[PDB]
Amino acid sequence: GTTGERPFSDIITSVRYWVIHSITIPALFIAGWLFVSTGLAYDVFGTPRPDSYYAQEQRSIPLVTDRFEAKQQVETFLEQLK
Amino acid sequence: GGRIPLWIVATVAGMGVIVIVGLFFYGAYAGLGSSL
Amino acid sequence: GLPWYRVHTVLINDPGRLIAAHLMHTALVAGWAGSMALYELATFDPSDPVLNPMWRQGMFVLPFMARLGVTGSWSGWSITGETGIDPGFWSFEGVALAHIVLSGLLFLAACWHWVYWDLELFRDPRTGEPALDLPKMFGIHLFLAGLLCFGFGAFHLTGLFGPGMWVSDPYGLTGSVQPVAPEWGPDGFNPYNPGGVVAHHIAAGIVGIIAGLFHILVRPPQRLYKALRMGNIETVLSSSIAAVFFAAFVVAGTMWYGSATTPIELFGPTRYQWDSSYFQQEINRRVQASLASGATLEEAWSAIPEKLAFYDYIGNNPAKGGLFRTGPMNKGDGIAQAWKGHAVFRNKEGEELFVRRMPAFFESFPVILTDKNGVVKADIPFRRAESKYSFEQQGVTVSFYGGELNGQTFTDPPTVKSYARKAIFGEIFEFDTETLNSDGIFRTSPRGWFTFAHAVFALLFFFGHIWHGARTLFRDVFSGIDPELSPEQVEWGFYQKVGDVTTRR
Amino acid sequence: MEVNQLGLIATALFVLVPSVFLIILYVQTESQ
Amino acid sequence: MEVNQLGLIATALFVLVPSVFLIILYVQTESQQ
Amino acid sequence: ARRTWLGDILRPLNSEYGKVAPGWGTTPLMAVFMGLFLVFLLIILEIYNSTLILDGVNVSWKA
Amino acid sequence: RGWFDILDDWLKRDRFVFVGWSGILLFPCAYLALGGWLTGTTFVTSWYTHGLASSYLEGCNFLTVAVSTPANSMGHSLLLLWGPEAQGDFTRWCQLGGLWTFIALHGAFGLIGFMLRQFEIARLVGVRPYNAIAFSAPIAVFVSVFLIYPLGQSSWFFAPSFGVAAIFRFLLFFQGFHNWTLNPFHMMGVAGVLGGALLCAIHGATVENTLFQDGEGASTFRAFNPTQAEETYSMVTANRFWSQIFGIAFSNKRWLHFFMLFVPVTGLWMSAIGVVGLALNLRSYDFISQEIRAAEDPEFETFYTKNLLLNEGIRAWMAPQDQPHENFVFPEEVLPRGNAL
Amino acid sequence: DWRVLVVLLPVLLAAGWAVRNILPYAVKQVQ
Amino acid sequence: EPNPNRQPVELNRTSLYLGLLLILVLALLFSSYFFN
Amino acid sequence: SYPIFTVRWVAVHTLAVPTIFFLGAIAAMQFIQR
Amino acid sequence: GTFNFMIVFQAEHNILMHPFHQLGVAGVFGGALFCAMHGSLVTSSLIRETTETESA
Amino acid sequence: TITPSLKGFFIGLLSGAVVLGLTFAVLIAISQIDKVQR
Amino acid sequence: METITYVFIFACIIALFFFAIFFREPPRIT
Amino acid sequence: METITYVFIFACIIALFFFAIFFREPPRIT
Amino acid sequence: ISTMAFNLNGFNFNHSVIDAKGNVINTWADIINRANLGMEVMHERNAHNFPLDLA
Ligand code: CLA
Ligand code: CLA
Ligand code: CLA
Ligand code: CLA
Ligand code: CLA
Ligand SMILES: CC1=C(/C=C/C(C)=C/C=C/C(C)=C/C=C/C=C(C)/C=C/C=C(C)/C=C/C2=C(C)CCCC2(C)C)C(C)(C)CCC1
Ligand SMILES: CC1=CCCC(C)(C)C1/C=C/C(C)=C/C=C/C(C)=C/C=C/C=C(C)/C=C/C=C(C)/C=C/C1=C(C)CCCC1(C)C
Ligand code: OEX
Ligand SMILES: [Cl-]
Repeated sequence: GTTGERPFSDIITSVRYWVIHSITIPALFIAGWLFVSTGLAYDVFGTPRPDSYYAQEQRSIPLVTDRFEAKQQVETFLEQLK
Repeated sequence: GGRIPLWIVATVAGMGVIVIVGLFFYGAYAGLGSSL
Repeated sequence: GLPWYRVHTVLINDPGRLIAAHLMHTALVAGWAGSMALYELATFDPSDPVLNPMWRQGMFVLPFMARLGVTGSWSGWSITGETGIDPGFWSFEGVALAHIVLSGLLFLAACWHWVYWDLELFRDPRTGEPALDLPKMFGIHLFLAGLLCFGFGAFHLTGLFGPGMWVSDPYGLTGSVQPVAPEWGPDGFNPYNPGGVVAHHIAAGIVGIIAGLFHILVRPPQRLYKALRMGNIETVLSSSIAAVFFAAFVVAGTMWYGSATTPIELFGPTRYQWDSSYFQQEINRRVQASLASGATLEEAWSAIPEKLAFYDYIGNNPAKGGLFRTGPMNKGDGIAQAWKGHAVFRNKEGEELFVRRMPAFFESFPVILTDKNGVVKADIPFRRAESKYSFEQQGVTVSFYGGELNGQTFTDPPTVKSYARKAIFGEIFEFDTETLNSDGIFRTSPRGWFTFAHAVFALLFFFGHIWHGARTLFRDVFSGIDPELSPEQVEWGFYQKVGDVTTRR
Repeated sequence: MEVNQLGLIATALFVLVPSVFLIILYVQTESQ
Repeated sequence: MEVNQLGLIATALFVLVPSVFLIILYVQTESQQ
Repeated sequence: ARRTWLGDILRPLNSEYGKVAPGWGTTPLMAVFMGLFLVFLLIILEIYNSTLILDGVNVSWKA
Repeated sequence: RGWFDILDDWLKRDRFVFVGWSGILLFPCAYLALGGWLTGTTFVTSWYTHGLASSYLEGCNFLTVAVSTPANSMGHSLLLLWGPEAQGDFTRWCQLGGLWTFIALHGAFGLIGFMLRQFEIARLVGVRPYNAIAFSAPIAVFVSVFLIYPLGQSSWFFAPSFGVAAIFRFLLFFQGFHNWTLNPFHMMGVAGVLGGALLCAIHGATVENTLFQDGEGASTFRAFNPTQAEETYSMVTANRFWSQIFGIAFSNKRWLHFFMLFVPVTGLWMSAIGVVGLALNLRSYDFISQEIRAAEDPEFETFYTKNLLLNEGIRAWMAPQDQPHENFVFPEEVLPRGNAL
Repeated sequence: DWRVLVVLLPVLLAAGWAVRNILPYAVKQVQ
Repeated sequence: EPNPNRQPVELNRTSLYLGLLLILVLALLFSSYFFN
Repeated sequence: SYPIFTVRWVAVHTLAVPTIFFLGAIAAMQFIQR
Repeated sequence: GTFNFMIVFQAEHNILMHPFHQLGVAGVFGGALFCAMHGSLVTSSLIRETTETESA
Repeated sequence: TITPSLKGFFIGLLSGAVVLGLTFAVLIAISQIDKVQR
Repeated sequence: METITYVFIFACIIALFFFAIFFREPPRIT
Repeated sequence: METITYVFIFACIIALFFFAIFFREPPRIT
Repeated sequence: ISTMAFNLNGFNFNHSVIDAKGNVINTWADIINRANLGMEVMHERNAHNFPLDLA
């Protein structure tokens, strides 16, 4: 049966549909590109860039070792990078 | 409603993914994660 | 006829015979408690609460008797190792007897209620059909649970009229049964504060008393009566099973983690005491202290009680066992006889070294000795040809302080190696492996078995809840869907609201 | 092999008891 | 006591096999009438 | 059906089969309690988890 | 019509995507578990928790990205965003592993929502809720493996991370530390999964190869009207074929589809029991009799002993990097190895 | 900073262009 | 005064065969672990 | 005479709009050099 | 012996990282899933032809 | 006395209430407009 | 004793196979 | 184990007594 | 199985991620490989005389 909505075969073949989505889809794509090309994704999520995994001469990993001193531990390790 | 024939949109869409995926396989050999 | 898996559904419309079945189950359980306790008394060795406590001997119900105040036997011993005690009737033996007698009385009551199943009490005066007013029964039973719960808290646990409960220090050395005052503060919710247990039963008891009053007096709303099928006793099973598996998960949890109601002298230590070196730290405190007041090494280590050394031993860790390694812990590593003493390893240069301890995850673990800073300095190698840290090369020795070997030092490598292989398990003990023909493989403790069984039963009872929950709410279609049911009901668009015939078009 | 000698009786009752239960139910079925 | 290990299995079967036989025949007798 | 002494005494406790308060009755009051109990379970769990830390409450065997 | 009854009407409307009361739990929790997984595999590291890269951003591909478990040092912390570890700092929450609990717990509640949905829809449509009952097995697996198992261990660290190769690692950890292949509860699970796949294939091929000729085309899919009365295939010829090929056959269509439910559902439940055991390290790791003999007789060797030597390899070679917080340091000379390799 | 803007930029555009283009047929939705 | 709720119980031959197979295979599976 | 904004509508855009954004993000990742 | 074979196979071929074995796992998981689905769905729509005291 | 994590507890308690509130506010509002017909 | 036990159980299964095939409930067309 | 066996059998006999007396076939006349 | 028979093996991502300097940044594939290596060097412990296990 028909739950009442507009058929999809009908929407995607419609021009009005593509007028709208010839813009929005690429725009979202470019937003997402920008999100990474601006380097913004790194600072939001705290992901190391290729140069910030280790300090120049360290080979050990900045592993969190305390439950409640934990957010401080990460910060202190981010300072030893400079 | 039905001005753009379905088979056309199919090919467009498909060639669209093929490109994106192709790029991801390119990236498996270039830059981050290529072992190089 | 009835399939084998539906046999007991003949009771659903038979309140008398339901009670009879419930009595017989009750008699079986009580009989089991009785029987289990007699078996434990026949096999328990009371002679050493330090190195051979109940939880090393596979005792399962003995700790639940101990927990609430039963601590002595008519034969004159107590679990605290005190001789010449007179416990009166409520010894382990008398508790076991009382459960056998109780079981037999309940067996008899089940016969009467099975035969005289047709009592007029169970027949709705209105229609004459068998009927049970479950809303009113719940109020009654809740009121009763409230009173027991209050009275258990107010008299038994406080000691106003009763023995109290098992309480101990933080390291399980001085446990005993003591009255406990209620803790009304926010620390009452700390699972490690026993006063919270008293407070809990008093406050919840009262609340249960008052909730049961409400449920005796005020009828359920029609909305809730229909939605929950309150005229159908399977709804009560469904919700009762739900509360049981909830209860079983909490009790598995508190047993695995430690609470004030799962003490280590009755059930053994937790795995988390091994992970955090909880007993090793405390032992080291007491040693550092001793050496701060001028005691010799031998004197300071000689002052650690065996009971505390024995807690710092991976063989007592509950997460070291196996599923088909059966029986008491003493059948694995054997019956602990004595502390051998604290083993101190030093290399040729006098620097003291520390065996890296076995984590619970590992069935086997290599022998690696580090210095105070964690630099590897000695090890037992696998490939010998390029070994640079061998005991022979590094000249490591072992000297013992405290226990059986206090003052002895060994220098032959084969002997130093065997004490280093044991140091991965923590403190080193002398074991009797002969009496029980022990095989040398770690077993788990009653804390382990309890948790496993209850976690498993809790998970299975979730399935029971889903099963009886669905049968309540779909009883109309248990035997199948209606044969004259049309696509306008199940196909799309015919109706604006699913299921509702009154929403045409 | 140094096996668990309670294993023989556990295995035997594991088989016998539930199998007997089934047999009892099946035979009384065939006779009604 | 140092007792014949097989005594247990022997006793259990000695009891169980003939008893189950009798029960089987009784229950199918009641399903007739 | 068999009448007994004790039965006759108990009879009223099992006499209101099917009686209900009209409509929704005390449901809103029940929901308040449920909602209160939930926040109360939340507090208990988070104390055991040490997500909520309170002064004077030391969730360690050293209590 | 009270406001409750009006909200009921609107939630149970016949639309392209049914909502219902169950939906208020299902759709937010599922979207967020899903969304949190995508967000974390795309952008978030495991550097501070595990010493591992784990996102597309870092150069991982679809097989090696994970939302990884929090550090061992968090214990069983709920790792709420407003909790004491992250203190409301989103960035620090990600770095400390909070997306793992975010996904774990919203998925737990979304699975509840999905089962209630199965109940809700079955009730309104008028069918028996056997599908909801079947979904109990996925829930037993999810809860046993992702929740109970870590709650028995030292922390969430040792639960499974949400990734293709993270899960492979979990498999091999389970072989090397728990000897999970030897566990009879896993073995029953294998039987129910493999026998489920077997039932799936043999029932499908049987129906497709006993079809009645109900149209005249070579594509036999068009000869079926869902409103028809008649069986579209022959139970009688199916039964004869299998009686003669394999000796027995189903004769009862209802028993046959009940058995298809039972077999895989019961397998997953058994495997879940075993994992609850492993939550406590209560493993079927050894056979004592084999070990007593092997220790005394250096010529006694079985596949059981060979497999333990492999477990010993996995543990020593993988533990230092897999559990970095233990600071395991194994000199070359202690690492077990056979000749040459 | 400046990047919170450029990332959102194309998204905002894309919202106007759809909102200005379906605005009429939308206002119908009103019964 | 006989009880009206009594029902007869059934187990057909096919159920016996399936049930016996279940028991025997469970025994063959767990027996190794019982002997250990 | 169909609606254009429905529940179904919300459902596709809660999924599809983040999907494209994510893809552009992942596309850009193929040009990150170390 | 079968376990022995699987472990050695993983070390010598990294079969877990092979797409065809990933296809095989989707094959058998999906078989089990669809097995349970179909059994549950057909079982859910059995036509009432019996009483509650007899096997459906 | 009031600790940081207790203030966290209240923060999330209120955050959660507000999420629940909006949802049913929205939903009741819609269901009152877009009503079924009989 | 353990060898005998495993072989006994295996032997019972093989006998079950025989009866379940040759002495089944015959399917009929009701 | 031998103690448990002895008492178990004895316990079964006592139970049998109970059923033999109170759940006998009731003798009926002619 | 039939093509790993001819040693066309599973994907290999060992040391596939490295940082700006060139340190290896382990992924989950490298943890799998630590396990594989334990299996490799223990199996058939007396059977190999030469350092590669080529069949
Ligand atoms: C001042 C009064 C007072 C005091 C001091 C206490 C004190 C206590 N109460 Mg009591 N309580 C009181 C009044 C009081 N109560 C009143 C008035 C009521 C209402 C009648 C209750 C009802 C109540 C209940 C229902 C419970 C307590 C519990 C407790 C204990 C909490 C500590 C603990 O071990 O938690 C441990 C328990 C928890 C942390 C709760 C666990 C929550 C889980 C997550 C629930 C969901 C489980 C889930 C379905 C399964 C997950 C699966 C997977 C993770 C494996 C403690 C002794 C708890 C208890 O018995 O502990 C043994 C408990 O269950 N109380
Ligand atoms: C008649 C009184 C009586 C007394 C004094 C005892 C006393 C004892 N029993 Mg025995 N027992 C009895 C009856 C009794 N039993 C009966 C009738 C049975 C058959 C069911 C048993 C079966 C039995 C077994 C199987 C075992 C014992 C054990 C024990 C000992 C430990 C008790 C314990 O930890 O319980 C603890 C009880 C609980 C923790 C239950 C708590 C209730 C939960 C939380 C339900 C909550 C739901 C509730 C309605 C909600 C309330 C609402 C609230 C607001 C108020 C102790 C000596 C143990 C022992 O050592 O045996 C040798 C043991 O293992 N008993
Ligand atoms: C809550 C239940 C419980 C718990 C936790 C314990 C715990 C304990 N008991 Mg006790 N016991 C119990 C109930 C329990 N008992 C009951 C009900 C009885 C009467 C039979 C006994 C009789 C008893 C004796 C005689 C002894 C113990 C002993 C012990 C200890 C060792 C247990 C052991 O080796 O496990 C072994 C357990 C296993 C190997 C688990 C086997 C589970 C298998 C897999 C069966 C389930 C498989 C199933 C059929 C699969 C079917 C799937 C299907 C649905 C498809 C331990 C402290 C021993 C001890 O040291 O005493 C001093 C001892 O000698 N117990
Ligand atoms: C308080 C617990 C409780 C109670 C009172 C009931 C009561 C009932 N169940 Mg439910 N059920 C429960 C828990 C409970 N169940 C749980 C926890 C599960 C999940 C495993 C189920 C799953 C379930 C299903 C799937 C079905 C029932 C059915 C039934 C009904 C018929 C049962 C029957 O004739 O069995 C007869 C059983 C036998 C003759 C032998 C069974 C042998 C078992 C497997 C081994 C024996 C274990 C042993 C004695 C030790 C006990 C362990 C102890 C820890 C519990 C009956 C009303 C049936 C029903 O709805 O009928 C309409 C049905 O289909 N139950
Ligand atoms: C179905 C909806 C739903 C559910 C069940 C959850 C559930 C959860 N979320 Mg998610 N979440 C949701 C939607 C949902 N969320 C949405 C829509 C968003 C986007 C904003 C998020 C964003 C989000 C984040 C960012 C995080 C969570 C987290 C959590 C967890 C902790 C929640 C908590 O502590 O609540 C506390 C609050 C409550 C329990 C609300 C209680 C409501 C009232 C106040 C109760 C009291 C009522 C009163 C006394 C009586 C009134 C009666 C009534 C009739 C009026 C839990 C797993 C956390 C997590 O995963 O961390 C690991 C986390 O960090 N959620
Ligand atoms: C009559 C009478 C009497 C007597 C009494 C008696 C003598 C009793 C006893 C009783 C008893 C003596 C009981 C017992 C019981 C037991 C039980 C009931 C058991 C059970 C068990 C089980 C159930 C098990 C199970 C299992 C197994 C087997 C394996 C593993 C797992 C499990 C655990 C599950 C008197 C004089 C008093 C009085 C008068 C009357
Ligand atoms: C690979 C392939 C082979 C077969 C053919 C096919 C063309 C299908 C194909 C293509 C597949 C491709 C490449 C798929 C890619 C899809 C992607 C990456 C999907 C991305 C969707 C991501 C979504 C929604 C993210 C939403 C995230 C949410 C809400 C975040 C929620 C939140 C989180 C996580 C934390 C706190 C804040 C908040 C808001 C609560
Ligand atoms: O045999 Mn069976 O395993 Ca195929 O690789 Mn080479 O060889 Mn032996 O080594 Mn590794
Ligand atoms: Cl070679």
